[PDB]
Amino acid sequence: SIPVGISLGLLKREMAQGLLPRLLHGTLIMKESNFRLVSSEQALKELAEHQLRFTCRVHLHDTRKEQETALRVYSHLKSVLKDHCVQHLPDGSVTVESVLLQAAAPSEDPGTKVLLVSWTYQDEELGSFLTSLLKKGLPQ
Amino acid sequence: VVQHGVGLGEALLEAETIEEQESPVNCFRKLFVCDVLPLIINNHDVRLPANLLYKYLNKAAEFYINYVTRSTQIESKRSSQKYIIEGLTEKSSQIVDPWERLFKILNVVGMRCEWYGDI
Amino acid sequence: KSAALHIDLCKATSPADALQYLLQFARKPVEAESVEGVVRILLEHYYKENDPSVRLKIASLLGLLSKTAGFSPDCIMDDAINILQNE
Repeated sequence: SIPVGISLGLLKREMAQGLLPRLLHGTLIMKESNFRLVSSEQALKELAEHQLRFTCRVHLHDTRKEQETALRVYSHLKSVLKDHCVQHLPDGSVTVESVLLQAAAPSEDPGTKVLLVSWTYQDEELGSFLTSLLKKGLPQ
Repeated sequence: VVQHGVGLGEALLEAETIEEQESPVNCFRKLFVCDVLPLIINNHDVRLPANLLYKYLNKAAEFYINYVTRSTQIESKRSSQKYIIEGLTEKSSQIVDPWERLFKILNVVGMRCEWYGDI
Repeated sequence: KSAALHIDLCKATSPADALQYLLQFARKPVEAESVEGVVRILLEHYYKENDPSVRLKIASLLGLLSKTAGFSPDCIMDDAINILQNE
């Protein structure tokens, strides 16, 4: 077994999540004759820390309006996810785990509607699988 | 509410006066405002004039101000806050996601007229 | 004579001497009306004070008062669940 240390805040959050499915990330730095794990927020103290985030675009073609479709998507997701979502955001946005879903207008084209979604790799695989499942079949 | 028109504001003022609590920082006023907003949110076909929209916006702003902070008068993740209710247990105020209620009210308003970071 | 207890508690310094005064008050016996008064005084000082150990001692004294046979603990139960929600 490899002995390493864990930041107290990360362990507290992990225990709180476990008490009341979610998996914990891991980020470690090789140290002098030892290894230590550190959270993403705490790792920024090493400064530099230039953060880069991917934001993939999901394109859909439908004549229905935005806000009502967003409400329908929220209802469908909260039904599928077995009520794992018990939080909301003020600007009509619903978030699951660590992925943000918000309504954004396109750049210049009025004839096409495009939204922006950002996620990490662990969230990227789940998001890709869920989008493929949605594209497989829906009451459309 | 649609038939009454501008009478909703007068009814709310009369209810507040009857309650013997002029200040709207009480949790009861915020709960009543949220309940009034959900009724309008449920029916998206109820068009209202400019005065009604302005009154609704003012009521929503007052409710949000009350919910953000309340007076201390006495006589896997989630979001919530804390406050002191007027003569009742704090757990009695069963209100979930006031910001979502404001978002739904804005959505209903937009639906009537067909309408770095994330926001 | 609840006034004597109230003024003695007020004159007592919050960090250290308050603990000793509360202990001394706890060891001596109490009466039903005296319990009914000192519980509200304890709750008010519990709201006022924010130290961990002092609040722990106030909770312990609340437990000791609750075990009193002759007392009618009804409103203090409500205040206890309220502070439980706030603790």
